[PDB]
Amino acid sequence: SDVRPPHILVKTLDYIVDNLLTTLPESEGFLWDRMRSIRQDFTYQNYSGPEAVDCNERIVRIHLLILHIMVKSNVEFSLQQELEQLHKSLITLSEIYDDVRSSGGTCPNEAEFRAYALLSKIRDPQYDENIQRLPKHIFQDKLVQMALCFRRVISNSAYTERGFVKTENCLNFYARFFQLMQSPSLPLLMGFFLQMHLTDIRFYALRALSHTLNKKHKPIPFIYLENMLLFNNRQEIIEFCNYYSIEIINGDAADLKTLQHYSHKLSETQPLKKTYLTCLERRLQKTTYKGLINGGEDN
Amino acid sequence: SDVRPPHILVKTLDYIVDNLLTTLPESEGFLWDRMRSIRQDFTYQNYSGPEAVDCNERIVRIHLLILHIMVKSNVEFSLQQELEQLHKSLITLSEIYDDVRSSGGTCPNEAEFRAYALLSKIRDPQYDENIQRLPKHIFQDKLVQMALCFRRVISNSAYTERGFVKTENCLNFYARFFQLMQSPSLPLLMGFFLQMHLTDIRFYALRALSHTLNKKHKPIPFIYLENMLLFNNRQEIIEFCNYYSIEIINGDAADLKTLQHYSHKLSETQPLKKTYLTCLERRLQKTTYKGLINGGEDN
Amino acid sequence: EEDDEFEDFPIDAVTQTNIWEENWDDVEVDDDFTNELKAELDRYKRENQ
Amino acid sequence: EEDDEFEDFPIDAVTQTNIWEENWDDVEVDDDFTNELKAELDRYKRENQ
Amino acid sequence: GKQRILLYLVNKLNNIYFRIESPQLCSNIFKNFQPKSMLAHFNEYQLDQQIEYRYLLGRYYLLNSQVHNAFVQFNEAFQSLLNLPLTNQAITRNGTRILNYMIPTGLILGKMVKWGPLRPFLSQETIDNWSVLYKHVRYGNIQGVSLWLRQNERHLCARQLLIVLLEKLPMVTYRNLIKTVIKSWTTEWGQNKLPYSLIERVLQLSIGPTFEDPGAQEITIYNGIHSPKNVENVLVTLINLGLLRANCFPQLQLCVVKKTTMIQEIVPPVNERITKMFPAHSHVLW
Amino acid sequence: GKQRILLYLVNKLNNIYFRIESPQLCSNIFKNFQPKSMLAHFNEYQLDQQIEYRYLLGRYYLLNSQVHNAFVQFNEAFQSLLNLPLTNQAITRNGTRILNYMIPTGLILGKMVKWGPLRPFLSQETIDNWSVLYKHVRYGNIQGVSLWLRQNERHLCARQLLIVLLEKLPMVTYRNLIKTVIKSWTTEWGQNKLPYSLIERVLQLSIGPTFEDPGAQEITIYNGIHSPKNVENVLVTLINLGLLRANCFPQLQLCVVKKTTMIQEIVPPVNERITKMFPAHSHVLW
Repeated sequence: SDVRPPHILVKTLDYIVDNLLTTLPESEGFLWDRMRSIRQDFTYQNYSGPEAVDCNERIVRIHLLILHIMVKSNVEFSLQQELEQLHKSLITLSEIYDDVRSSGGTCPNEAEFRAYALLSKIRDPQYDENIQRLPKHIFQDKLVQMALCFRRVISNSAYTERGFVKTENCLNFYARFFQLMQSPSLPLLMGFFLQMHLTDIRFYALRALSHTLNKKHKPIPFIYLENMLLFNNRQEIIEFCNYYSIEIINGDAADLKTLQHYSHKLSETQPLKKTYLTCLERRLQKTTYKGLINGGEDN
Repeated sequence: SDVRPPHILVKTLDYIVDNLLTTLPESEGFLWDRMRSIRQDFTYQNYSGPEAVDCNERIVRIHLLILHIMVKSNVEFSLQQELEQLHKSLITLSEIYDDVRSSGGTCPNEAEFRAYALLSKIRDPQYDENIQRLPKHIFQDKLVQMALCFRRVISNSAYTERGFVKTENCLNFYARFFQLMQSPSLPLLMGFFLQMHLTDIRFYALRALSHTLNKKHKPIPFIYLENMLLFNNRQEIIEFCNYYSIEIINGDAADLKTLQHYSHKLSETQPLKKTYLTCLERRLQKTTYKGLINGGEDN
Repeated sequence: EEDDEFEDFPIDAVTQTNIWEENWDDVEVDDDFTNELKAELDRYKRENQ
Repeated sequence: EEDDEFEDFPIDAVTQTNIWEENWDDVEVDDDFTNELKAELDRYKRENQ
Repeated sequence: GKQRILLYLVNKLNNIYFRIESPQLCSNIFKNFQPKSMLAHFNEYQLDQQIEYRYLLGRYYLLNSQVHNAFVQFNEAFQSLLNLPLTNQAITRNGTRILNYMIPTGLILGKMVKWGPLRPFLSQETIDNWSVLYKHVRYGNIQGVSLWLRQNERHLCARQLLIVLLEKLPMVTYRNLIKTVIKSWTTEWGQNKLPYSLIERVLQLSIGPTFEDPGAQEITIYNGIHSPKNVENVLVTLINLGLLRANCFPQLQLCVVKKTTMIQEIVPPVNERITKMFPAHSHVLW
Repeated sequence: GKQRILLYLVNKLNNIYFRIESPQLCSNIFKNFQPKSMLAHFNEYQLDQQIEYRYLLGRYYLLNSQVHNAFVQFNEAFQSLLNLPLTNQAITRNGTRILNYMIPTGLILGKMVKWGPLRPFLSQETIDNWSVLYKHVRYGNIQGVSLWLRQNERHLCARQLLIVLLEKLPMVTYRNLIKTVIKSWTTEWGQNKLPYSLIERVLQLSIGPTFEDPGAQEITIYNGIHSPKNVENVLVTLINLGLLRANCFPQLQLCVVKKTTMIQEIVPPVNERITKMFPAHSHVLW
């Protein structure tokens, strides 16, 4: 047959939400391709109305949920071809929020996804550019503002990645990052997206601190670091420290000036595997998968 | 600290050709630096006259002779280092020649190095582009003609390499290539340069033939392949098949059907050691190193 | 005038017009080269049968 | 805006005009922050020792 | 929108790059057109603006030997210039400009022009000069093709056409040549297999004097690439290009094709065969 | 130079890219000026044409937060304009357009403009406004800046300035704040060991209310980034940016500067440091 119409692709997604999220830890791949289709079968038909807004939105939300669940359950899902669809769905949304704005319409749920958009690339000044062009009320919504803080806070004039151009006077506020992350005001799904930066944020935190220490300074107690960079448990610190060759003393502290890497990304070495924050895992268990996904108003 | 004048920069070279080319199988790294020196010293002056030409010209030649020699011995040297420094004297020789023209002058050896220039990027369509822009006497000089043929003959509509766009209706005239490499009219230096393509020329000749063979065709005799590809001897051709995973049958033949790679460059198996032609080399032996370099009109 | 650069259009669909020859219209025996080809195809067939 | 776009210029070496300040002094006094900051620095000096 | 002279500006600019001996600087302008946002506006500018653009874009491709790539562009150009409202003596002169590239682009892709529609754009001497090359190619006269390029060399070079033809015209000319053989040998004389010795003397007639064949001794681009002594190879390419459906038996010394009276089962129609191995769509402007 | 209208066309074009809100497309145009040949011509076009190119290259740079890059261009630009007859609206008013970017671009690099020379180009109202921000940044009053930014939020967003000032202004303000502390605590009272507890009290005075404090319950970009709670972090970043010369002692909880009366030795002049870590080049048009 041809392409499925609006309301049945809505109802299709519904079934996935109401019955198959609870099985996400193992093979999201299924749910992935079946969502890819819905987002596809709506562009093929060139239908950019409420049905498409809503469905694309939730697929973004679901994609977010998957990001956490795959890391916690620490089942292997991909080296994140996940972020792409998540991205490809976010630009699709952007376009739709845009023409609706042109047609004098209004989307109830834009700020949320403008905010998610702001967090996908986090160091890309491109997105700082766009968000200044948007309407006052979109710019000033709590969700967009918070995401701006996170970008402002994550910025670091020392970030080293090939292709990346370093910029002047960057905050490198690792302190207010883990601060903000624990805020009971931060939306959960939004927190999940941000967890994808725990390592690099941390690496440049230690490399920054280590730099201020004079040579004869004593090793820094794990307990200190643990709190500074809100690690989950002393086990994660150990693993962090051997992955970057930060020699440990007494299995109890780290000699920071032994950290001699310029970039968080080591030369042809498999990234330290993605982690999470207890803080938000806790939040997840006290709630329902479906509940997260139909957050926000009706289109 | 000081930059020696053109007058003595020449005779530094004159000594280098007259007296140090004999030790060349090992004195490579040395003769390299001493030629880089002369080149740089020349351009720190902004001096691009009959000296800058002559020395640069001879340095191209010398570099060519260094290509052959290092390959016959297996003094394994700098992969790339001989070739691109060959280009910086070419790209300079190039725009030097250009100015001389737009200033009413002429250089008695442009044709010769226009031709070398064509062989350095044998699949680059740019050199096909600018050569059709040069004066008539240069485009129709035997040397560039010679080169244009090689370029056409080597063209391959199947040639795969990362980022390379395949063009339609290419000759893949490997048979005519080897006929030409054996010509008594082929400038000896040119031949040395072209030898850089023996392997890839061959590989794309064999994968081409393996397609014209109907399945169950009985394996192609060495005695034949040592003619279809003008190999040096029975054992090189053996080595050849072993690299690309062909398979020898009975020590006399090879089963071209068992050849299945698209590309001449295997995934990350470092390139096959490059080779030469037994005919070209002993062409070299009954002439002198000096003669090859000092060959060419004066300025 | 003569160069390859478009002259200026002045200042202010029908599709069809097939401009490519779909099938040829020449007599094959009225072309010399073409008969030398046949004529020697014969010489080969006659002999090396 | 479109009023950020250079106007058409009319038709038709001197180095200098140093337009930048050399240092941070030469600036307005802001009493209510500066003496609050000094106030703080004193009470700290006066107490904690 | 408020970008109404963008295309005008683009062409003006790309033309300049061509006027200098350096048109590779165009791709960066061309590339600025694949943003989703602007690709969808290219169709909103004046048609004569699109035509000019497509013309430049077409010539660009050809400079990089991307023939079909170039073709679709020249095609859209001329087709659009035909259902152009006016006819000033400049518009037709531009159509002339387009054809000077469209003719050889098409030939390489195994396509030849219906001179009917083009009569008002070309001088009969041009039509004749292409006409003669048109047949040399059609009947498989390699030496004919060479000597035509040789005549026409100089102002073919002036347009960057000398070389692309010299390399890309051969294999078409070869298809035709071998097709005539195959026809009269395996459909008319029902002779399944063709020995190399056959193609050998066929190739001698077609190719003519080679590099240091007696009389010719300086290598030249016109007698240095083609030699009848290379029977097996000219077949292998023809088969790899999908221009011919056959097989080779290197030691048996013969070429085997399918036994059949229908010629286009063994020598398929040259054009579609190329376009299949080298697809190229029209709304890519870079 | 030759093809005299190139630069003219280029600026014509990029101004459009900006107008349609896609300045990131200018990148491909800029990149066309780096080939040796193309680079030479640039300083041969009309001066007022060079100037505009620098003013767009500048704005472009600032959009990617390459502040020193943006600076050298806006600088060179505005200096060149000053040898034109500063007597006609056109020229006068285009200097203004440049100052609107040049002033905050420079402030970030720790440089204040000399109001004299600019009075013909700026209103008192404008000069007044920028003078307030100069105040807070100098005196190290973070709350002051956060409120200045908040007060011209909308206008700043329009010229796309808000976000780069929100982020890159603070560390200049911090350095100024911490220098004041160090001045009267180390060079006047001879104490080179700074207890975090001291600096914490200073930061609080400077920062004002933060997110999740009493009466501050919704995030803004104005209260969600700066907390006097993370003394060590701001000292660490300053030290890392080269703005401050000292050491941190996490366990002893104190910052130690060198024992000196020359404050310049522990807190170097800011622009000198920033540009050292972020070199730029006037003769780069891309």
